[PDB]
Amino acid sequence: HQTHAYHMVNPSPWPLTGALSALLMTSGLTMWFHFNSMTLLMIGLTTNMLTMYQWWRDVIRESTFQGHHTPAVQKGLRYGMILFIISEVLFFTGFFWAFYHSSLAPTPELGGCWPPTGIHPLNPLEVPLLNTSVLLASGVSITWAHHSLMEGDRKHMLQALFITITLGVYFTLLQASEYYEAPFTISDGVYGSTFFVATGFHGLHVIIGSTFLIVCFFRQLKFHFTSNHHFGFEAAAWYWHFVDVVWLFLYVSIYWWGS
Amino acid sequence: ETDEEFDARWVTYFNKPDIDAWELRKGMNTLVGYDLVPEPKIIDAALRACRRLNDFASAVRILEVVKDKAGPHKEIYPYVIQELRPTLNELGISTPEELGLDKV
Amino acid sequence: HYEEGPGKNIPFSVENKWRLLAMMTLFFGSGFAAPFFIVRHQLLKK
Amino acid sequence: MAYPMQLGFQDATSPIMEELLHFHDHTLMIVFLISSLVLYIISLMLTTKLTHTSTMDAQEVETIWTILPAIILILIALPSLRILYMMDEINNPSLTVKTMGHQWYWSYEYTDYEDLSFDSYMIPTSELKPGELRLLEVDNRVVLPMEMTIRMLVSSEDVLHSWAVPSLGLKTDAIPGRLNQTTLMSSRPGLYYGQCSEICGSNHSFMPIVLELVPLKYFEKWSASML
Amino acid sequence: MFINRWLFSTNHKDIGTLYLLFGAWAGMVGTALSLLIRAELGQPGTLLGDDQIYNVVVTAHAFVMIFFMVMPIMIGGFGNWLVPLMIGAPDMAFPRMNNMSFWLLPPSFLLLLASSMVEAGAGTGWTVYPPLAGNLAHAGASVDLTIFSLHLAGVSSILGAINFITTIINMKPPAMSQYQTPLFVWSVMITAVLLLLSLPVLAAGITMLLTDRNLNTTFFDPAGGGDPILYQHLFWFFGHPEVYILILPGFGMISHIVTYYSGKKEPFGYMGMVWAMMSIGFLGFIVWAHHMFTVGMDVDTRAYFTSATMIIAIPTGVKVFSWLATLHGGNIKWSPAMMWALGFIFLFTVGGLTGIVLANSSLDIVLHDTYYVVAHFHYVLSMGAVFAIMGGFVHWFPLFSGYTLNDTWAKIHFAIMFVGVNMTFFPQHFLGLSGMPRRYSDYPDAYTMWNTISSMGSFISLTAVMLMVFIIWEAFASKREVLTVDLTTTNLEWLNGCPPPYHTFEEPTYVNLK
Amino acid sequence: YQTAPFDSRFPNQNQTRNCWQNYLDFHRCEKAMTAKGGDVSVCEWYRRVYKSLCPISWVSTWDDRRAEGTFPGKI
Amino acid sequence: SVVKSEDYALPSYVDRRDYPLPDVAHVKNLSASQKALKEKEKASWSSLSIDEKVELYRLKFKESFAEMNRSTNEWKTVVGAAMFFIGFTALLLIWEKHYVYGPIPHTFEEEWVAKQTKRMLDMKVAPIQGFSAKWDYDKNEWKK
Amino acid sequence: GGVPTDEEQATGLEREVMLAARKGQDPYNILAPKATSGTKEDPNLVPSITNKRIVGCICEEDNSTVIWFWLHKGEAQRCPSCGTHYKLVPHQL
Amino acid sequence: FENRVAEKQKLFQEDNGLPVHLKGGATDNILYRVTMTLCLGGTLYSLYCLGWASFPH
Amino acid sequence: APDFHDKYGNAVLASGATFCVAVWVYMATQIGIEWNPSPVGRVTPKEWR
Amino acid sequence: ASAAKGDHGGTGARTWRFLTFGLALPSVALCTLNSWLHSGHRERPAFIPYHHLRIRTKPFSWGDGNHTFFHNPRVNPLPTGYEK
Amino acid sequence: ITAKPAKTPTSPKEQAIGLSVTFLSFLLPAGWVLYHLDNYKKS
Amino acid sequence: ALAKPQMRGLLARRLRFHIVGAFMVSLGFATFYKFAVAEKRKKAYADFYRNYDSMKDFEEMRKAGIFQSAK
Ligand SMILES: CCCCCCCCCCCCCCCCCC(=O)OCC(COC(=O)CCCCCCCCCCCCCCCCC)OC(=O)CCCCCCCCCCCCCCCCC
Ligand code: HEA
Ligand code: HEA
Ligand SMILES: CCCCC/C=C\C/C=C\C/C=C\C/C=C\CCCC(=O)O[C@H](COC(=O)CCCCCCCCCCCCCCCCC)COP(=O)(O)OCCN
Ligand SMILES: CCCCCCCCCCO[C@H]1OC(CO)[C@@H](O[C@H]2OC(CO)[C@@H](O)[C@H](O)[C@@H]2O)[C@@H](O)[C@H]1O
Ligand code: CUA
Ligand SMILES: [O-][O-]
Ligand SMILES: [Cu+2]
Ligand SMILES: [Mg+2]
Ligand code: NA
Ligand SMILES: [Zn+2]
Repeated sequence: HQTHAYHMVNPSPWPLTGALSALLMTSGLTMWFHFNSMTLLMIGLTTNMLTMYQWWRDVIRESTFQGHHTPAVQKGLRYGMILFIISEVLFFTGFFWAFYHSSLAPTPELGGCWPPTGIHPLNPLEVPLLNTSVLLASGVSITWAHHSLMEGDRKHMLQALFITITLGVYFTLLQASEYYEAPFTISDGVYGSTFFVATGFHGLHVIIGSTFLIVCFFRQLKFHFTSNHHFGFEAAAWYWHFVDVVWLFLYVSIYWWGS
Repeated sequence: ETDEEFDARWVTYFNKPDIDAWELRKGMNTLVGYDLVPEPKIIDAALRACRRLNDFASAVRILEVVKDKAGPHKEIYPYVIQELRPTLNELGISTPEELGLDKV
Repeated sequence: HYEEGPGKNIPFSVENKWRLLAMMTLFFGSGFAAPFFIVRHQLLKK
Repeated sequence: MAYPMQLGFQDATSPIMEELLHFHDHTLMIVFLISSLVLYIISLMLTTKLTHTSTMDAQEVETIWTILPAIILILIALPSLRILYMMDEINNPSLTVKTMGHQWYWSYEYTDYEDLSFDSYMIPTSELKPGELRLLEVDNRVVLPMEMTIRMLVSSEDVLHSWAVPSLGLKTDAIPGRLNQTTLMSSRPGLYYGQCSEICGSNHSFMPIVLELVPLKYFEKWSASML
Repeated sequence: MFINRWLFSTNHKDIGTLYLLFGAWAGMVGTALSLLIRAELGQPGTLLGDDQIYNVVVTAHAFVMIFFMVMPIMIGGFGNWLVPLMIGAPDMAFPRMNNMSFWLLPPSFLLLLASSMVEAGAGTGWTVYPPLAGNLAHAGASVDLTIFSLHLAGVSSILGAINFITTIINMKPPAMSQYQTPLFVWSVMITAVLLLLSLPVLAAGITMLLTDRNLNTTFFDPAGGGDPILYQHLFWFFGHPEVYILILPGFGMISHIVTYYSGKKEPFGYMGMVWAMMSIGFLGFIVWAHHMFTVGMDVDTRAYFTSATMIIAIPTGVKVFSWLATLHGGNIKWSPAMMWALGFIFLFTVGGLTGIVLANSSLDIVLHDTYYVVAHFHYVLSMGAVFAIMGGFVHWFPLFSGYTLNDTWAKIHFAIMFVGVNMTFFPQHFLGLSGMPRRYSDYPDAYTMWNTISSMGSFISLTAVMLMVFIIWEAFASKREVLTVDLTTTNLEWLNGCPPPYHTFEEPTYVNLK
Repeated sequence: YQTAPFDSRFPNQNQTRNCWQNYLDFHRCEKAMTAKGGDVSVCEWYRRVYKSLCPISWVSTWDDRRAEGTFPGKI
Repeated sequence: SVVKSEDYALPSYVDRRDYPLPDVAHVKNLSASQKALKEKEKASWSSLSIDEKVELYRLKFKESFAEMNRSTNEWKTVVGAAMFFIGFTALLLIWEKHYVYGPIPHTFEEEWVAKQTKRMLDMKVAPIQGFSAKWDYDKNEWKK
Repeated sequence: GGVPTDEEQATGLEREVMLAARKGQDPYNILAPKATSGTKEDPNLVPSITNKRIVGCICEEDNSTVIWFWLHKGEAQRCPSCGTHYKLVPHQL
Repeated sequence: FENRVAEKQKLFQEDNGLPVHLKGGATDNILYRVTMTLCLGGTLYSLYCLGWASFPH
Repeated sequence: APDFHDKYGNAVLASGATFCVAVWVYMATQIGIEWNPSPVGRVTPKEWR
Repeated sequence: ASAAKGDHGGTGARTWRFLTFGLALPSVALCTLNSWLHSGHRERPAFIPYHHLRIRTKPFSWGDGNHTFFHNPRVNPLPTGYEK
Repeated sequence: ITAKPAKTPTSPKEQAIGLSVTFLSFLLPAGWVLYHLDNYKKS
Repeated sequence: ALAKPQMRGLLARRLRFHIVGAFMVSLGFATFYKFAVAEKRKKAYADFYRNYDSMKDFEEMRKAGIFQSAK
């Protein structure tokens, strides 16, 4: 029996299945790109979803059901998430660096100007502005959700969270549409490269954040959160804000300044 | 602090009549960490503290540490023993050399 | 709960020093041989 | 070229390369001193039975061993940066020559007046003529006028390479899509060797550079005969 | 029982052991590759084949030694084993995630071995520069497999770094401030911060290369307005911090080894050592273009990067001097570990100093892409990082296993390795001043002598590696069980015996606030 | 005319824009004269410079493209 | 005398120059005569014999300073064994040269070298210090 | 309304820590103990649930070096560095 | 919906020595078995693929 | 009581040194290694053109 | 900036919901209005086979290897020009 | 550090066997590949 | 009787003596290097180019047949 407040996690098979599922996804992408087959990829993606599902299932079991998250365990988790977001910001930094590198010194091949010759940028005052208001709004509505949860108001917490997710989804659909309408593609030189890869990783994160808000939604439906202990919701809301900020930088950089 | 104040602190330290075994060891183990061979007067106060705690071996062990702390300055130890001879005689402390404990 | 103490906090056995010799040999030997055999493999392709 | 058992830099063929020999000498002195000082102190600390194991005070000796190294850095930087800015001075070239890197040989273009260009390939070992240097000789050398300021422009038409000639203190990377400049000026006539200085595939080791430095008058005739 | 213990671990000591084992095996692979390198260059001519097979070998040598030997042993092994013990912590903050940091490495290693198996391997250099690394000059799976390998190794270290940072900030005794943690713990956290900030940039860079190779992007392709040089910036933005990542945990273990065998209760100038690691840590983020002095950057830029790169010597100097000042007045115990540490102090200084030569862009024009660079970095890696690993390994073996090594055999192993690495790398200074380029399978005739000696040196090194395996065998075969350890009052990690139990610090230490 | 002189607008090791700019300059100049009934020979300087500086393959690739309609530069 | 594994948490004995008085006595259990000797030690030490004084020293401590500080012949074994395995390494290099390495390039043949050397001199390779500077172009020989 | 409170819903160790804190206790060692004068007659009382516990002694404020030792049930022991006194007070929680 | 946390707390705190990944009952075992089979299967499959891709066609 | 090094020290040292020097001298000079030393002072320049 | 409104007495749930319905969603309905208005197919430009566009250095791992992932026939020409 | 005598002492003879076996596990396979390099190079 | 010897600061005293030695050696070696290497190098270059005739050097090379462009 221990007399510290920290968590001694039961031996778990999820690290190994997450590792192996990583091997299957990367191995699978290789098989897809070079050996025209998607089987490996399909499997790795499947196990990864199963791994993620079971591993976070257990975190919920250990916390809401078994009580292992003392204030010290909770405090460790805040650092882990802060650090996680930090590494995500540096990842995006690589892609902004790439955008600013190419756009500030356009090479002869593009006509030595930005945007390149033969590229017709979207209007930042059109769906890009809409997308921006959608994300900024979902930041407001998730603050409302946080305050409702802290004031112990179940119904308005769920209502504000719902609104937040729907906004998230609206962004995704708008962006999907815009992708299809765009007269330029990923193969359209450095303009297409930097554009789709930066916004495309952003869109991936909007999907992840959304999924995470949804998990928070169902955990709330089942009364997991107390007015005072709800780190899963805090995490998701920090992550959601990171996502909103990344968009403000893409907007200002690539859509506005980059047009 | 001055050299004489240092020595006095240590003399007084070892002279406390009710000095226990832990304090004897603490004091010697601390003292040998400094860049000096302790003055004869300090070693005398520790030897006598050995007497009051009925510890003959610690008295010898202490003479050994003096020798050790002089490193290659072969002249220090024989000066210190010379200055402690009355005390050695008074308490019947044999030198490590006299006991054969200086031969490997 | 598990075995504790010298020779017991490891995933290989140290009960018999010869069987252990054989394990260690396979283990360090396989690692050191791999590059030589990949070179061989690459030279026998073209 | 390098010679057997060589220890230091190939002899300076240009004033800039001389400049680097002196700066290297100056630096290496500092490097020998400090490493021998460290080696010495190490041995000093390990050679006594005298001990002092109690707490030592750091906020005083840390000054010396912060200020000295700072000074020594400034004494390296000063000449370092002087040479750096010299290598960048405007110089007004009499001649511009281009070089394109390829897997695995170099091509030269002398296009100021006529349209002169040729490929330069390593002489295979089996076809070396008596006394020629293995891996180093090329079929078409890079004839240049001695004692004149030349502009070398360097680029690539496939992967990265890098154009180097150690005796002149030159190494300019060859990047496709980009045009790098450097200036060349030999003080002496002769043959000056170099080798591709960027991993570029199967024959990276086998695409050397030979400069032939002759008088203007022989360079002009050569150019003409090479059209 | 076995599977629950070793495939499902949540125990920081077991996971640390998985890491030491992985690292030791990687170390063997890496030694094979390096002998392949010196076999090819040990006489004039071609031994294996052209530059493609040779550079596949050179490339794997680097990836293996760095990502599979040094990082796992230092951060994964010593980090997991010692860091919790040193702060009286029951385990790491996220013991479950910690296990996935481990299990990502065998798959990652498989992908590196795969890439060398298919097509003609990745003969690109460990820096993987395009266009040579691109889908035209390196067509097929090899380079993509290499990129995926780096992805997995990268996720592994990033998750590792999050664990370490949280563990070290959040899990000390309530009375212990950050300024009462030992220097190894400090070195691990600063390394972790460097990992957290720099690996995602490499991630971004190699992903761009992946999409250029497979999705028709043109990040580094001029035809679409790209720039091969951009890749170099992204790689090196990570690449320089990476070297400090490889040496910092080293510095940490050196501090403990030197203090311990000096019979000293503490390192000289603790706060100056802390300051030093932070400074090196920060400076190491603003200097990456010293890897690019010949790509053709503006003179002002090259002047900045020369100066910012040199300043790193100040803080590093403070560390070197403090280690000497720790030895000063010591009661010196001439153990095998102390011998590695002394060797480290000196040889690292030499490699460090030649690193300062290279900081000068002027001279670097002539030194870049030659064996002079190769000599600098093997001094600080083969005689720096590796010497810290050897010292720490012999020092702490008895804690991990409960058995002792034969000191005499270990002193023999050190002498052999010392002769070996110096004979291998010293002459490479000569080859480099005189112009031998990097990444060559053969060299002009004039360079034959130094290449012959340097290869002979690599063989000596082989002998030391083989002997080391035998010495580890002997220890486990004889079974001399540890009894007593001196200085436990200032070496908490030893206070729970050898080996410590599966669970330690179930009841945390008591520390007064006063 | 010996070679393209130093150009204070392009003082660094990267000369790519120097080549490109003079290539554009020459062809814009050539167009302006051939528009306004004028002598192309005023444009001669830029042709000499860009010929000195620009790799053959660059010039050749750019000429083919002007002919094709795909020259991205504005002439 | 006899130390056990599971005693790691208890104070222990050590022979160290800079820790002259360990936390415990070397011998903690005394026999009848040892007990008598500890009683006798409460009296004047002048009444203790040399042998008894020595015996009391030995109960308290394991080795004397002279013993714990003694040098060994280990260096002979380390240096000798090092040289042996460095010796062994030449066997490997011999084997390598015999069975792995083919002949070297024809450009190392004696006559090839003689000619290449002339040419180097004709082209004035390293004329300031390195190579040609060491050739006398007048007396036509290597500078003495 | 509708959202549980910690009071209503905290369980396991979380609830233990929460209740104990309300009674002003620290069974899970979240707080750093306050030092006494550390004399023979006023030793620092070191709670434990076995017969020995590791003590870390920061002799003087701001030392970076922490002195570690096992404190055993029995008579008070002293810090090998500054001699301050500590006594084990076994059992319970 | 009604708050059923307390039942789930009861279920997962039940002293049966079962690791948290299995503590939910029989479904946990199935799902674990499927996951781990796909993982080990897929890995064997990837090795086979690597062996295939190692030789020219 | 004498240990391994008192009993075998001098022998290990003497024969380790002897063997080392023997086999390095033999490898360096009898198996046809090309050291490629400087021609300076050893090679007589010969006509090549 | 301080914006142009007020509250701050206490930022609670009522305030943030006030902001959700009184500022945020109205901004989204406005930009939704503006957008579903300036939309409507913009005339695709003349095709010109520029060399820095429609890049193909390796075929795509799907379809016929020549179609981008979210290929739109109306606005995305192939390397040879718009589609039938 | 102090330790107890070996629970299972490894004699010189036994150490010779272990040393020999160790060296041979590194030396034999690499030797075999290296010796046959020529038969690989052209085949 | 023996005289009281020095008993305090033996280690520090030893340190002082040898660091001053190490300084002295360093200056002594600086002197050496900047004479045996640095000046030797500057003088060899200055002496070589003082009366260096490049057309003569070229001509000897030309007559030895090393050149492609100049027979
Ligand atoms: C292994 C091959 C050796 C070949 C020797 C040369 C042949 C002579 C021909 C005949 C010699 C005479 C005529 C030719 C003069 C050419 C001058 C020149 O062009 O000038 C430049 C040249 C010439 O420089 C030299 O002048 C050589 C200096 C050699 C330093 C000796 C330390 C060696 C230690 C022990 C053995 C080596 C292995 C251990 C390495 C240990 C790492 C240092 O090239 C270098 O820059 C190489 C140095 C790289 C920088 C390393 C710096 C720090 C080193 C360590 C400090 C140790 C201090 C204590 C002293 C160290 C005691 C331990
Ligand atoms: C553990 C690894 C490690 C460390 C710690 C370092 C440290 C340094 N490195 Fe090095 N380096 C590598 C590993 C490392 N490096 C590797 C792999 C490569 C090549 C990459 C590739 O291309 O593949 C490399 C390549 C590389 C290059 C590019 C050279 C080229 O390619 O042309 C450069 C240039 O600036 C460089 C410079 C430096 C400098 C200033 C330091 C400094 O941090 C060192 C400072 C230490 C000291 C200076 C010694 C102690 C100080 C004193 C005793 C005080 C007094 C000193 C003075 C007054 C000077 N390194
Ligand atoms: C840590 C990194 C590391 C290490 C240790 C080494 C070690 C060695 N390296 Fe490495 N090398 C690199 C990293 C490293 N190298 C890099 C990054 C490059 C550049 C790659 C590129 O150009 O792209 C390179 C390039 C390089 C070249 C240049 C190739 C070329 O340009 O053509 C050469 C040539 O001699 C060489 C040789 C050696 C040799 C003989 C050793 C020997 O000293 C090795 C002897 C063996 C050891 C020192 C193993 C030690 C440890 C263990 C076995 C673990 C033991 C286990 C426990 C304690 C648990 N190396
Ligand atoms: C709706 C917005 C949300 C985006 C997500 C949508 C689904 C697509 C699939 C997954 C995207 C995941 C990540 C981003 C990576 C690649 C870029 C994708 C961005 C994108 O979706 O861009 C599309 C191209 O997609 C393409 O090539 C698609 C290529 C699909 C295969 C993905 C490639 C797999 C390689 C991924 C790299 C993984 C490495 C990350 C490592 C993590 C760090 C360790 C744009 O279409 P287009 O027809 O060119 O132009 C439209 C013109 N009408
Ligand atoms: C870079 C690291 C390399 C380290 C150097 C290797 C050191 C010594 C290698 C010894 O092992 C080998 O020696 C052989 C003989 O010397 C080989 O036999 C071959 O030689 C024969 C006789 O010449 C035949 O009996 C056999 O068929 C056989 O294949 C061969 O199999 C190989 O295992
Ligand atoms: Cu071209 Cu290397
Ligand atoms: O990177 O040094
Ligand atoms: Cu760097
Ligand atoms: Mg380079
Ligand atoms: Na070779
Ligand atoms: Zn204390």
